[PDB]
Amino acid sequence: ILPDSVDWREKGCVTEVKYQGSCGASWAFSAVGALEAQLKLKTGKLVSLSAQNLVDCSTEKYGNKGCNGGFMTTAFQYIIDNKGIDSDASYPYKAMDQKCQYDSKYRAATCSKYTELPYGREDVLKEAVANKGPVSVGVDARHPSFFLYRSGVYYEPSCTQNVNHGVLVVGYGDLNGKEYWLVKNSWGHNFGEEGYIRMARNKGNHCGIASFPSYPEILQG
Ligand SMILES: O=C(CO)N1CCc2c(c(-c3ccc(C(F)(F)F)c(SCCN4CCC(F)CC4)c3)nn2C[C@@H](O)CN2CCCCC2)C1
Repeated sequence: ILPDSVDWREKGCVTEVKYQGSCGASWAFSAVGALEAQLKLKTGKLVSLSAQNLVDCSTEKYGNKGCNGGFMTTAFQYIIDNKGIDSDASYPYKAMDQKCQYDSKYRAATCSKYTELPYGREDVLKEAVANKGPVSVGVDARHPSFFLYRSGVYYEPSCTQNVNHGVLVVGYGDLNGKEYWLVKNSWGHNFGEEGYIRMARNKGNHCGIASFPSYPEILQG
């Protein structure tokens, strides 16, 4: 049995919406966002983590291509391997590819492990969002209705399950019979609902929302 509604913002576990700009780094924002919530849960402090650290440093060895795209899973693996990720304040976002400038002096989080969830299992995604925290996912955002979304529960008939844009599921709910996922985007505050989009839930893995979910953990010790 799971709660009907979850919103991790209400628990102080979600940083401000970021603005990725011309750099295709949504995969990096998806990853730091999920890790930011685990960090808050563990330490009580809400700290933006460095998406730029991932763009510059979680590169070819991790199958990623910086501003040309990447994976949250291998972003997490880089953080594990690196034994750290810097704070965003110490290593801020420039929306461009740069040399890796990681400096452990400003490490703001670690990552013990990450977990991947089954493709298309929206019931499994729901349990993880409720019991673990915000979950990194990909969505199919290659539709003008996505770029032009303003408000409400987003449903795009021509959406597919093949994902191309990283986002953060920070909750879910039901608005008078329309079930939705609460999704943090990285297109700044003027996109959608103060930078968030509520996306149709339990509608056959709509827009691939549960195609590739993953979440990191920071274990005691
Ligand atoms: O959607 C479908 C089919 O339904 N995909 C085909 C299979 C697939 C897809 C994704 C996936 C998940 C999240 C995101 C996003 F959130 F960022 F948006 C994306 S965006 C595409 C990211 N890409 C762009 C070109 C390159 F720069 C490499 C990164 C894709 N993961 N996987 C599974 C594996 O292939 C992952 N791989 C396993 C071996 C080790 C490395 C990771 C896309």
